[PDB]
Amino acid sequence: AFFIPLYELFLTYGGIFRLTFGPKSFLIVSDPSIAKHILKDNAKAYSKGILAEILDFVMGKGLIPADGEIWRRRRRAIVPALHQKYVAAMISLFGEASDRLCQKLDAAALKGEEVEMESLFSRLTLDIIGKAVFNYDFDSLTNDTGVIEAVYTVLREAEDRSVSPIPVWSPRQRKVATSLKLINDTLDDLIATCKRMVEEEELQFHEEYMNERDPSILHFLLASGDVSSKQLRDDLMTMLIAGHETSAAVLTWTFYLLTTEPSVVAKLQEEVDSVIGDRFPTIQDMKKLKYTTRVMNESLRLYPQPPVLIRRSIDNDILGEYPIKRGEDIFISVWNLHRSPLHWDDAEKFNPERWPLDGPNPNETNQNFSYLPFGGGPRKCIGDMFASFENVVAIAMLIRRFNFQIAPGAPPVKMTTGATIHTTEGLKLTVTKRTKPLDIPSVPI
Ligand code: HEM
Ligand SMILES: CC1=C(/C=C/C(C)=C/C=C/C(C)=C/C=O)C(C)(C)CCC1
Repeated sequence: AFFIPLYELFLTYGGIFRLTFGPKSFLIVSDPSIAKHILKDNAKAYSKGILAEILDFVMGKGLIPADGEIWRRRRRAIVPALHQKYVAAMISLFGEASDRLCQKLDAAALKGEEVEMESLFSRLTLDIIGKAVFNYDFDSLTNDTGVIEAVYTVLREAEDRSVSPIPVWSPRQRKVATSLKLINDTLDDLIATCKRMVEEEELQFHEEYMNERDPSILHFLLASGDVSSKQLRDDLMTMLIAGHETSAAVLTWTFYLLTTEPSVVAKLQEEVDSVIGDRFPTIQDMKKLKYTTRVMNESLRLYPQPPVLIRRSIDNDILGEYPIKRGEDIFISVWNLHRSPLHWDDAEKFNPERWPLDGPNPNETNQNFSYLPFGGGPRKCIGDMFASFENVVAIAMLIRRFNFQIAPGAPPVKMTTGATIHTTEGLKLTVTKRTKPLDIPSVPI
């Protein structure tokens, strides 16, 4: 909840102030022009600062905590893997995995059982990202394994390291090392298997390269003639963490928000029934699911993942009107930017159509850095199309099949400090079926 007090301090003291706690301090930036200066116009004057001390233990030299030449080299190598053909193929994976979740919800609906949606969404996004990135099937939606428990142990340690530098106003360290070893060994097995597959395949590599039997990013990188084993594992681990935690929270907060506005749910149900019905969405459906897209856009506005971006000055600069030297630890409050009453009409209202339904999708450019769901400038998210489609698919397929409501007596929904916005106790919902089992599958065109 660290960003919550920063909001009211922003209202009183403005778009840049120094939050001091004893002999240390952070600069808190909530001004879109200043954010644009740091993230895009003058990014060369900034490092990821504290972000690296948080994530280094698991991401190593991966893209998110990296800076300098190793960042530039790996960025140029990895971005080509997320080409249009790859993203189009991942939409099939999104639908298959979302359908496996629907089967779980359908079983609960038939028994009248309530469901805790945050944990289910975490399993869904873990299953998707493991397959998309390095061709592994966690199947966390169905089972628990030592590999799955290792990932969540590592995730929890990353959460602990995120809260550690933040002011408030062994045996675990051995379990972490064991979990890291199991995941690294697991990745090593996949890398070895994939190299064998690359050596035996007959496919000329091109800019749209994709082996249809193994379309993972790991396979693209290996067939491209890419670096060391440590570096490749770090690259994969970074994308695993990034693509799991973010969308798990986006889906959680999207369905929380849906319970707050029945008229939005009605309009969403109308679109999904009309556009996809019971179908697995395709790439063509991504442009037609316009209201679903806006619901996702508005969820990311109200609950950004992460709610803050972290930088450190490595040179002199000017922020707003204020000169700074190198060494300033800076938190850009995406939360404040997204909820600023100066730049948003009825900023606290869940209103998917605050951007025209038939107009351009909102991004950091056309919102002039008052909206930054995927960051901006050279360090902008590389999975932004991937994740946007992933969440549209999950939302649409679930809303097609079920009605969701806050469960009676459910624990309150409150936020926590972390890399992403988790709830305190989950999102406990009742789930009822919208369609009949004996109805013929409906395929609209
Ligand atoms: C809703 C889902 C997601 C959200 C909200 C999100 C958000 C972000 C943000 C805000 C940044 C910029 C961080 C900074 O500037 O310090 C970022 C970077 C990054 N994200 Fe995403 N992300 C999502 C999903 C994904 C996925 C699915 C992948 C990979 C398949 C991914 C991989 C990355 C990588 C590698 C970077 C580092 C880029 C660089 O520094 O060159 N993310 N993400
Ligand atoms: C950059 C990045 C990530 C890490 C964020 C972290 C580590 C945030 C720390 C936030 C703090 C300290 C908030 C305090 O209120 C993710 C979510 C892994 C993936 C998407 C982009």
